[PDB]
Amino acid sequence: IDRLITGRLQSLQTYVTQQLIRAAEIRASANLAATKMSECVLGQSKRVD
Amino acid sequence: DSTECSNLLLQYGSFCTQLKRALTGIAVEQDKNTQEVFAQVKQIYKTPPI
Amino acid sequence: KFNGLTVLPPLLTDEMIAQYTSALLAGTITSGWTFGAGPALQIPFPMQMAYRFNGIGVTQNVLYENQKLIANQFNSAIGKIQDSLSSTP
Amino acid sequence: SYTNSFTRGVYYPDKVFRSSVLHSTQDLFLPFFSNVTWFDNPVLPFNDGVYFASTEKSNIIRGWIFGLLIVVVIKVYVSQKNLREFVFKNFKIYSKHTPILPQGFSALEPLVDLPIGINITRFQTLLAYYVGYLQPRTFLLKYNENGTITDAVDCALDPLSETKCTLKSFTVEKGIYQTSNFRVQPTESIVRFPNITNLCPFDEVFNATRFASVYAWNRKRISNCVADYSVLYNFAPFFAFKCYGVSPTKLNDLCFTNVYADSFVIRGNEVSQIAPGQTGNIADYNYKLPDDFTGCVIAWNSNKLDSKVGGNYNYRYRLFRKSNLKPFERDISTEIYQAGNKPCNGVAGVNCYFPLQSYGFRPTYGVGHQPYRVVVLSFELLHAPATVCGPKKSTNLVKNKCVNFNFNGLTGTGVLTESNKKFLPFQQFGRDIADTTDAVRDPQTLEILDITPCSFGGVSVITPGTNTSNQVAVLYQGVNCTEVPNVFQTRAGCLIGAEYVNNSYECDIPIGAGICASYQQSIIAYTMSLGAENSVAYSNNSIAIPTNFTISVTTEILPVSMTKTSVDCTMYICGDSTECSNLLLQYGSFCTQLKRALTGIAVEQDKNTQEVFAQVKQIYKTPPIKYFGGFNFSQILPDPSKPSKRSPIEDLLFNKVFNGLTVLPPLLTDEMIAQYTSALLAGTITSGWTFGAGPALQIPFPMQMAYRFNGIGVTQNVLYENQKLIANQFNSAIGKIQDSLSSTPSALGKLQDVVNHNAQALNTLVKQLSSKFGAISSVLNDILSRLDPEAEVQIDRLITGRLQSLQTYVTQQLIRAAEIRASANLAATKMSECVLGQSKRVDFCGKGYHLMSFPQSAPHGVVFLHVTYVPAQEKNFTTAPAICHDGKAHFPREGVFVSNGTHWFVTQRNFYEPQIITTDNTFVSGNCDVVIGIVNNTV
Amino acid sequence: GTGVLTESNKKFLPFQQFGRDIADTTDAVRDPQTLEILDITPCSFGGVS
Amino acid sequence: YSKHTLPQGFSALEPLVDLPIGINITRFQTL
Ligand SMILES: *[C@@H]1O[C@H](CO)[C@@H](O)[C@H](O)[C@H]1NC(C)=O
Repeated sequence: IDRLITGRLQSLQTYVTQQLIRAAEIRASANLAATKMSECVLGQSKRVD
Repeated sequence: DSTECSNLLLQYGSFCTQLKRALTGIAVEQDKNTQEVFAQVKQIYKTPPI
Repeated sequence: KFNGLTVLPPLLTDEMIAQYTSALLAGTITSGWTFGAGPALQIPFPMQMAYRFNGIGVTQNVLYENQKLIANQFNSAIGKIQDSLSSTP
Repeated sequence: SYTNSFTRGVYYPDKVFRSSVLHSTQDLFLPFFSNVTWFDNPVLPFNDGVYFASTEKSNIIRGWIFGLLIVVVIKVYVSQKNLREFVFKNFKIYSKHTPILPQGFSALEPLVDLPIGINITRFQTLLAYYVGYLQPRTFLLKYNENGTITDAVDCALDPLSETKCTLKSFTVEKGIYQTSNFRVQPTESIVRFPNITNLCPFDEVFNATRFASVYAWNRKRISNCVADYSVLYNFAPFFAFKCYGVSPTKLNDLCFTNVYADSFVIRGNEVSQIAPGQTGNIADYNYKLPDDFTGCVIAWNSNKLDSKVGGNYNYRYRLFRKSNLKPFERDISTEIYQAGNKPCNGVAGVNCYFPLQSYGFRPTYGVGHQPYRVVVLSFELLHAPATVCGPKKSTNLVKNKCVNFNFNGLTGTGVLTESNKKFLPFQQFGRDIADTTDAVRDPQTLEILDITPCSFGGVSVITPGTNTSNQVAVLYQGVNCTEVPNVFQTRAGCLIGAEYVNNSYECDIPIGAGICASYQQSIIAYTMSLGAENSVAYSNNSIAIPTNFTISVTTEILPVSMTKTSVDCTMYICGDSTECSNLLLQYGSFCTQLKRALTGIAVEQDKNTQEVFAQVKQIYKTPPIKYFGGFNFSQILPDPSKPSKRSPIEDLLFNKVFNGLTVLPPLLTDEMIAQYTSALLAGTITSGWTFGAGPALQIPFPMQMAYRFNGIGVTQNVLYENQKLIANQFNSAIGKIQDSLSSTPSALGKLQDVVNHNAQALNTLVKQLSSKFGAISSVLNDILSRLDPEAEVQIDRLITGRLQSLQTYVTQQLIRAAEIRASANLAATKMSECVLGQSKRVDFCGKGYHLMSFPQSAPHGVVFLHVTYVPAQEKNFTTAPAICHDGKAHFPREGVFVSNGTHWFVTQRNFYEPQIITTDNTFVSGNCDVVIGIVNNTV
Repeated sequence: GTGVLTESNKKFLPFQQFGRDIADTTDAVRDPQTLEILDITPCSFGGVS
Repeated sequence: YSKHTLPQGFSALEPLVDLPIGINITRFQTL
């Protein structure tokens, strides 16, 4: 039974670790959409591209 | 569906709590992420009838 | 649903996420840059645009003098967006 | 009678002196607020432990008799207003005596402990007395400085009590917490097997008009058939029924590949001979069973059915055989036997004999000589799949209720329900994507029934705050309200304890799916309000221009660094043990890589700190006389008496925020981080944008602003014309920030979060040391002491678990450092584009039009005070895009045409400064006809 | 254990033989002969650069 | 397994019968 638990606990840790890395990519895009909402939607940007 | 497995699992202890706190933080951020993108408005404005 | 795996619902409903976009879209049409830096102050939309041309180096004479053409090129451009997406790239 | 025990029955759990700590112990304790019989001395039970107590004034109760006797002796071993409380667990005798069941907390000191060595189940008091029963519970216990258990919380008594144990505190802040999980429990157990009988033909062998004679004992092979052995057992009149191979009741559930039913008729005396390893005439020459034979032998009298008055002479037995017969072997030969020489032919004689002499059967013959037909079932197993496998009776299917279900070999627990799926005739079970059984066909009725998971989910407790109230509301996430055992249903789940209110407000504790909760004397739930509606007066010709404004100081806290930690993996994984260190070296690479990753995190923390603060080149200083146009920076500039140059706002921010494991100090001291801030502040005050772009030039502060006004589209005249109003609006705004950050919100939440996250991670790391990981014990010394080669394997188990604990820590710190690098990267961009220049990025450096910003050093980050210009006091006017004079459009070089009803004026956009229209402010470009909205005026 | 024994200001209750800090590490022992609390502190360890 | 319908078509064969012979067979013949 312990062997199954060690594998299952590792699989949950790999999922949680991967979701934290994926959450950081979405946090960066949410942060750019928040900057784009303020400087494109709420004002005209002079930044290029 | 196994009480026998559950008794053995408690020996690790911190593993289940750490996973739930980590997943709970991801969940709260997902809500903060959508309130920074779209709650940039203090009041709900409406377009005119014509 | 699953072996312990649940999907917790988003706090902001798709209708609430869609009235935020509508207010963001009506403060912009009615006032302009104004609703983000203080109380939202009204200006006619052809006028908000004349200020946005003045702010990219072109001058105000160009929008009033080409208002219908800029408005029609603008309307036609908005139409293709749905068609390109519906056709699907 | 019955009484309620109020927080009574707590005892010191062990002899450890723990000081000023809240420690959670899982042990047998009296459930808080339980039932306590009251008194009179009947004998009572001792199921586990008893909280006997005896309120008394005259010492009338003098002993407890347990079966041990205590009266002063404790024999079984002999030893040396009232409220005598005595917990007993088997036989520790924790006890306390207090002068006054009363409502108070009195932990029981373990005054007496005894090595009795016996089992006690009952007891009596030798003579008010109250008896309560101890039950396994988890309790969080609060020790004071003197090591005494002042207070405790039971984690099953209430939803709040579980929340307090989860947070390991006696105080809970307002919010939704996931205390535990909810599971519906199976109501019953259903076993089902196929309806088809597949009846074996035992009927045609056990009873038939005629039976086989012993010499040709008949054998019938029985297979591919279910059989009910108990049908033979129920009558129970058999002379024998002895089952040598296995128990008679046990036969039905067993599976055997083939059962061989051999039937013969033998006289009563010889029924005993047909047994494994039995020797006699009919068990030697004819049918013989081996020592290893497995089967059940059944026999019954038959004087009427078989015997006849004339004399039945049609059964015949083998009385002379030359050679003994091997087990389960039959010989049908009539070959004359003849022990002896003189060749006897096929014709019998002096020693030659028919080897098949005759049984004579008659009715008058006494029991033991009358015919007793017998069967010798011989169940057997072969490597091929067994067929002869009797089925269980089965139980009626229960539908729509969670049940434990076993069908044709498939075991699962679920709610059985009707299914519209049509399985192909061969198909039995159905399986969804992810390989889970999701359908089944009942073996007896051949109909498709779905299998659905029993309700399960999360229990989250909505608390207004222990300080505000002890009332709580519970959300069962993803459960229909019908299955939970006022009550409301949301897409989040079923909410109990909160009543829905139609009126809408701002969110307090988010519940989910659009619905929030709060505390009114009660707890109300509602649809969150995104905000108050505000239709703008959109129109073809109408403008709004701001006639006055506000100077607003706003505060943003951005983290810039995290704690530099260093771990000695040998001290953490092993620690003062020579043998463990050798085993750790076997992997070798892990320790250096863990140390290298942690060194990289630490060096980055210094770069993160010096990319934000070290933006100035020389240490700028402020002038002796601080008159800056009336602007008062005393709140921002350094004060010498304070804990360094720490300013008064910096002083408030600073006040408001092992074993293997170290902390390395930051290279830049808090005093240097304050000197860097002072130089960044000193140049901005007496130079402006200049210090960042080259040599730091000088302009007076009233003249640095008026050039920060020009950036936001406001003419210079506004600051020079209205200097003192702006200076006081600025001084008051700076004054409120000390008060607003003073305690109004969790301002320094972002910086305190970083301290909290790091501490919780180190605490998990130290606690993970306690986990066994499946070895005999966590302590290395004990594993080494208990075992001799055997110990090395168990130590290896701990090293693997502890290395995984350290590996998880470094991986999490690398992910945490990435967020601090991103915060340090934005903090560095805010220093350059705000402190060292004025940003035109919208809502980058303050909400409003940026005028300036000031850096303040908080403990592990920076706080920026962003001065911004907010327009105010709007008035509405009429706007025409161009004013037509002399047939020429006259748009204005900078300004918006506006009208006070009759007169027409050009105005600055963000301030109402009306001016008459003349060619200097107006540019002519075109003809009157093309423009739409042109008005007629003189310029 | 290996450690440094020092005089203690802690007042152990009469039945309490040992003391533990947060993290459950023995921090104090009441000496058996004189019934007086003697603290335990680990000997010096640190990084060398 | 068997089916009744060489054509270029796909027809999976349902399990007609399973026999508990328990003996190895390495040769086939037809009548
Ligand atoms: C024969 O045996 C079967 C099984 O015990 C029993 O049910 C049945 O009644 C018997 N029939 C006769 C004719 O003895």
